[PDB]
Amino acid sequence: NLTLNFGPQHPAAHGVLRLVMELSGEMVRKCDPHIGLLHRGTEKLIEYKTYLQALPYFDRLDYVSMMCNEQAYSLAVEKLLNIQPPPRAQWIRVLFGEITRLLNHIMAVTTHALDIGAMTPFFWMFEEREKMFEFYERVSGARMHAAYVRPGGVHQDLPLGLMDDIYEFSKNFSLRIDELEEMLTNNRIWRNRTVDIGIVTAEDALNYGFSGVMLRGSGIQWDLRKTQPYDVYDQVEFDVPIGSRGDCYDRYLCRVEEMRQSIRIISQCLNKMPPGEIKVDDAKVSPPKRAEMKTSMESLIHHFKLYTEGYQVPPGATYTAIEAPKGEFGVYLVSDGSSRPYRCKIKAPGFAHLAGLDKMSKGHMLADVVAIIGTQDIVFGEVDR
Amino acid sequence: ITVDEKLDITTITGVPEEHIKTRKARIFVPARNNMQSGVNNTKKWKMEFDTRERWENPLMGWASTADPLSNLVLTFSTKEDAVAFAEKNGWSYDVEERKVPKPKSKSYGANFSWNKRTRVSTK
Amino acid sequence: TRPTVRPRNDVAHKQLSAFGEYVAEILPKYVQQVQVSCFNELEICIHPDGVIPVLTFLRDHSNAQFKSLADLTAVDIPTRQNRFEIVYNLLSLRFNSRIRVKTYTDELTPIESSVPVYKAANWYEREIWDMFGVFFANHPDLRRILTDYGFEGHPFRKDFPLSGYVELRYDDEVKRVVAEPVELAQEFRKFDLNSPWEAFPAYRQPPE
Amino acid sequence: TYKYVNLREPSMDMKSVTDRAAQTLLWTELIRGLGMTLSYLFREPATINYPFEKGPLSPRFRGEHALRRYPSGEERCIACKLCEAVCPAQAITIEAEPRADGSRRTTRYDIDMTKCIYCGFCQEACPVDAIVEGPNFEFSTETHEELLYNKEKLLNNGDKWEAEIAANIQADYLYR
Amino acid sequence: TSVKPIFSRDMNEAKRRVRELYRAWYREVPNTVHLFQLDISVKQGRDKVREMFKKNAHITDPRVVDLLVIKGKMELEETIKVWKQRTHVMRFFHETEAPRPKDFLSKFYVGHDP
Amino acid sequence: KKTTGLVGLAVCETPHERLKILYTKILDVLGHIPKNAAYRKYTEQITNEKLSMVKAEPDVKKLEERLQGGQIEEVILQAENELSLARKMIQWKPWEPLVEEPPASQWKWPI
Amino acid sequence: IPHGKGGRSSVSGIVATVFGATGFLGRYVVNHLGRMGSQVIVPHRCEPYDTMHLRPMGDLGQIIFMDWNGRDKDSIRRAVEHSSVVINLVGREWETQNFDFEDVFVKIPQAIAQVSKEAGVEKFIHISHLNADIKSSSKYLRSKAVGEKEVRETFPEATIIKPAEIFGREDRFLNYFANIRWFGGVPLISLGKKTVKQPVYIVDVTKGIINAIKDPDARGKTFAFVGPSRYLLFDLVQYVFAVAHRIGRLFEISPFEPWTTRDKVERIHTTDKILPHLPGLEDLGVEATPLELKAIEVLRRHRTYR
Amino acid sequence: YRKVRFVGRQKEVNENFAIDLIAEQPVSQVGSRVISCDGGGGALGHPRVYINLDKETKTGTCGYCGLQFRQ
Ligand SMILES: NC(=O)c1ccc[n+]([C@@H]2O[C@H](COP(=O)([O-])OP(=O)(O)OC[C@H]3O[C@@H](n4cnc5c(N)ncnc54)[C@H](OP(=O)(O)O)[C@@H]3O)[C@@H](O)[C@H]2O)c1
Ligand code: SF4
Ligand code: SF4
Ligand SMILES: [Zn+2]
Repeated sequence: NLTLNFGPQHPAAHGVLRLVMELSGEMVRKCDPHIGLLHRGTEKLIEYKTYLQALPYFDRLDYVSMMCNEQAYSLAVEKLLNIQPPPRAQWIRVLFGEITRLLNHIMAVTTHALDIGAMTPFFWMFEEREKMFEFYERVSGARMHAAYVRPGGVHQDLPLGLMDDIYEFSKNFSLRIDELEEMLTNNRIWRNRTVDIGIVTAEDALNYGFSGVMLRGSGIQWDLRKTQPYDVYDQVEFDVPIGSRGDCYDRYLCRVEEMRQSIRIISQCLNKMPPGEIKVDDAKVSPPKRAEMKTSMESLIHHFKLYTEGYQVPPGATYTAIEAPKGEFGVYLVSDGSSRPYRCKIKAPGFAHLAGLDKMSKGHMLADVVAIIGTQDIVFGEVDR
Repeated sequence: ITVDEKLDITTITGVPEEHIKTRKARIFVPARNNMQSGVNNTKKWKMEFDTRERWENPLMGWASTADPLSNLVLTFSTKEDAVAFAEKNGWSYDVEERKVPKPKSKSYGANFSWNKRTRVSTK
Repeated sequence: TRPTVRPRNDVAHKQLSAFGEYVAEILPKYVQQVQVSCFNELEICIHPDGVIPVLTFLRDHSNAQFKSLADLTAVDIPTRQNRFEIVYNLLSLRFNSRIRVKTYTDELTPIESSVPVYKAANWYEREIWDMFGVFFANHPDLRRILTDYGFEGHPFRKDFPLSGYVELRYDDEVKRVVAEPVELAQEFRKFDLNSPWEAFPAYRQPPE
Repeated sequence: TYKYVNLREPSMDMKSVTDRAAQTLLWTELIRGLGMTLSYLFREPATINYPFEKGPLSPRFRGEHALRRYPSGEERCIACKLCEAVCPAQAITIEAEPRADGSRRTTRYDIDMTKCIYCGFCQEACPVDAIVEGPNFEFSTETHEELLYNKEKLLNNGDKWEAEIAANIQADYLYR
Repeated sequence: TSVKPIFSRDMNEAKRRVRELYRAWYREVPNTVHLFQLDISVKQGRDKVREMFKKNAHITDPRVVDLLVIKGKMELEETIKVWKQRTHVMRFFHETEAPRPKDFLSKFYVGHDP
Repeated sequence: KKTTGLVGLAVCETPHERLKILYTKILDVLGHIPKNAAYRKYTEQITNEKLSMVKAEPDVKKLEERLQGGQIEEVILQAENELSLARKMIQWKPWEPLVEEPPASQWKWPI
Repeated sequence: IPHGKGGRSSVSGIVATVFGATGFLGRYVVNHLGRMGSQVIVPHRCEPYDTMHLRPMGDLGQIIFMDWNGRDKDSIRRAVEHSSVVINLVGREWETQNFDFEDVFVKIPQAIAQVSKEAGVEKFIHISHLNADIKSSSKYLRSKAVGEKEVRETFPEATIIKPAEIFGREDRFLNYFANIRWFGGVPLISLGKKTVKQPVYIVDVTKGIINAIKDPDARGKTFAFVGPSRYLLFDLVQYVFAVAHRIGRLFEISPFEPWTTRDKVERIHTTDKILPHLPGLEDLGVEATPLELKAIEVLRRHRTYR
Repeated sequence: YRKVRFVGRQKEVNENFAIDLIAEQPVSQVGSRVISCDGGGGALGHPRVYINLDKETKTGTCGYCGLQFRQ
């Protein structure tokens, strides 16, 4: 049998993920991919840093999420430190935490529609995506990778503006999602390109430990978005999509309705924000203000020491996970009792979502296999967990 | 079950390259950076290996170096498992001893005497 | 006490004190310590003789579904006289409850793996072999994932230093990309950060 | 809650099949839809002519390093080493010394612009507000041997401009 | 030792296993030398095979040798197939590395006793 | 209905007696275990609790209430595996006492 | 003064200067000099792109590039004013359409026998050839021995190295064979009389320099390069077609980089196994390389497997 | 020794120096006891610090402030 390794080929998509194919003439029936192109030494590296200093290495763990990562870290630290965050701060973590889902669910369709080979829905949506990075630069520090969420809540307040901008932005977005509905849904060939492909629906679709979509849209109703709270996140109203059967085209149609939920939540979140503060007030965790660290005596000693070493975290293990826009996000943060943490093991999606490519692939073509991968939305560097 | 009780001193090898027989470890107590007087940084045995050369990197003057280990300190619990870790991987070492001070006898009131010498002034 | 302090609750602290109690009652063969976390988490310390059946007991029931294997991790702890610590984390689907399984072991002593019990441990179980050398029993395919082909280190333990020994370079001496002993441009200056004076009253050690 | 999408049984009668028969046979689909949504070509191309035109920014945008000083030159840096201890890449290296006047200053001052991961914490750690991430992306030399910035780049680079820097701090220091 | 072994019991299921895969390496050394398109002599490969087995012969304890068996067998998984693209097999030979002195007068002129 | 909600199963076929065999299928195997472990004390408790509400009342939809599983065909799977659970309770012996107590200081966290 | 391991990023004391260093010989020598670590100062003639493949041998700050002609003086003086040792290997084959080609082996080694020597250098080493004799053969082979004596007046102690014919990867002499895909493969010249010379292997060439660069005491005592065992035969030309189974030129092509039906064809068929009283290679040890093992590498033709 | 790395590289060097530029300042005077130094402006520059000026009429540039302060 021919043993071609169609992978390292820089054939668009993402020139990585080099695997083997022991194809039985035309059908595959055996797929054993290799990973480890970026191992980077991540989990060993954090063992020498402090809590505030290690924080951007959670940010660079995806390619896409900037505020959904570091959402799974501060909320994994504030439980250890007996802190609730202040109420103005929680309305921003839901706002940017429900704006990164309008970055994955744009990239999760276009990049899938580029491996397939369509050109024009790649350029028709990233030109609208530019209207959104101006937000990131205006609020935090940079284009994408922002050390913005801290353990002491939000870093700083978003400036004057950004409320007649987001309302200006979000009132003209549903026309753009009505474009791709005409581009892909009512079309037949793309429907014929993906129906009854990847029919994985049994209880081994959950014994493989999958997280969301490539879940509930295939069947079993469950999510971490209204059975487990984060912040002020249950006080808004929305629904969660479910597809019919257990193929890719009934996990594709989650993502059209999923983007039709984030517009509602943003248009529901803006009406409910109170004026208030930014940081936690007790200042053993938050740094004091700049106009304060130049006047009093108490401000500097709880400033100058708070950057030489970090916080004082109590011992005892902990664990949590939140909704990453492609899955769960496990962090088993072992604390020791000093400024420097102990072991920090992460669970990212793709461990389950790509080990189950063995079950999902066989009985099918070779041209099916590239169409499988862009449905799970697998990003490397994120499989470094 | 297949218990097969047997006895051997566990010396494991093959995982490093050559630095088993080359180096010698050191087990000691860190004892009170004496710019201040906090005694929390006692109670834990530590280790540190041999120190080798630090030259000048002739473009900046940085402390570039060989000596690939040079920074490995672990946190031990006591003297008992201090030895048992150095033998389980099996390279040479040398052990210090814990120093605890005098208790000691200090009492105010004897600083004002009728005939003694213990007498303070100029306070 | 005030705002900006996490409001704890007692309802989940009650049932998780209730549920896990009669778990040790109905298998006093493998369970050696159960503890309740002060924020609604549970540990069931298990000697690894019962690595398969206790999972197999939590694999199925009518009062405990627990069929969502989320997290297999591995934590090393030197100065314990049995180093390593395999820790699971599993999820009840129907009940919204988290519970972890802490099973210690040592290096050379193997562990009966969870291959028939769960099929999400296909790539997780191999990872501990590549990173520590903990040889699980009866796995159908043990291989090398997430490391390079020539390492001999199992790096995620503590004796492996920060850099390796294997700083790689190219020469045009013939064609090859050859290995070499490691050479840095900078020390990685190691600080000293542990302040004294014991900020924590509750976790105070036995003073001996 | 729920929603059951793509869950709809067909019509299956006499007349509505003629809507599904004219679709496949004469292609009233795929041209009314996909030949009109492409054209849609008459819109204006939103392209920036980069060597002439430039895009928007923010007043808190990061970039090139620089050092400031007081009115008539004083070296605002006080060498309090705090930017060093929070640099995640340890791109800072400072050796200080008592200068003969008496006040302490610097001797070596380094930013590994290769290693520099741009966490910007140096800008938010100096008490006397010395180092500033200057907003100019002018870069791209030709050697690795050049981007290691010594001190006499940075004071010069902090003095190619100041009115660019001094207006952005003065419009943003009230927030932080 | 209150610990169960891996494969062997005591030294005799062990020492027949290290002899076993030696033949699998021995027919492999002429097999790969024309496959990976590298150019040395084939007897050097057979010398380096027995170089590796003989060096670790100072073991008087089971399940460590058995631990090296799992290490020794996993080497063949990449080896019989093509998973080491012309570099990892060349990594066995410290070829372009400068020679260590290993002599006392020779160490003394160069180095702060490395 | 023709789809059972949870995709991957089929309504196959009859409620109210496919269950009623399988509860009683367990209870006969339940008597085989020597009674010193409390495994019998709770498992026979909930099956008699279940089968009393199972046998035998209309409708299918009413049997969903007061029996907290998924749909009724999936409630088979709630006890399908439980039959496979209790028969292996004879094979290994959890009613035996504790074995291999840890060496007296291991589950102490701060090193 | 030296420091630590000389694996990479060391100092090792020495500061050399290698001219030419764009051909087959001068590149491969420096690729050892950036391994032990030193200030290698290589000035190139007129080629910014043709040194691009050279740079990833010296780590960082170890190499440096300058421009020089050679008929100018200070460009050969400004660079060499801070060094310790200096070798030279400059020269080539056939006369240029613009140059003079005689004094290039006379005044150009003299142009760096200028104030260069006076500046304070030591262990200056030039290259020779084993066959460069004062006899009336050839136009290129002789007029190389003229530089061996008329420039030997300057630098009274040098240890000028004398190599034999070399074989490596991309030389001219061994690649003169098997680049002869033609309507006839003729040897030189249909006779097995004098073939062959001593093909020393290229690792032995670069190893002889680095032992001599702090030997010590190797100045004036000139050295010769032993070849393989032992003379060689006519079989070499048959050895080519048996196992082979029968850089700044221009934008399209160079008009004249020929096979040169001139005194090129005789400069190799003039063997001259010269005097064995030179020490010259085994004493500058250790160099011992056969031919039969390194022949698989350089030859590359259409079969590639069998 | 190091003088070869910049040949044809012109040695881009600083021009002004703050080694001595304090000394050209009109050294301030008050005739009081203790003075604030929020120099460079409020909420920027060096923090507030109080100096005794009784003894060879000076303060000592406060370290932080840098400007020569006296009476
Ligand atoms: N050991 C042997 O068997 C053997 C065989 C044949 C020849 N040689 C001679 O020994 C040395 C080996 O050279 P090679 O094998 O590496 O080939 P090569 O290409 O001739 O290398 C020698 C360098 O000298 C340069 N050069 C020629 N004329 C020059 C001039 N007027 N000014 C400055 N540079 C000039 C050449 O090109 P650039 O100008 O671009 O730098 C070349 O880079 C040469 O001198 C050669 O004549 C030796
Ligand atoms: S920015 Fe602050 S820490 Fe850095 S050199 Fe200046 S004064 Fe020192
Ligand atoms: S700019 Fe970034 S990398 Fe550089 S010192 Fe500041 S925080 Fe560290
Ligand atoms: Zn002042």
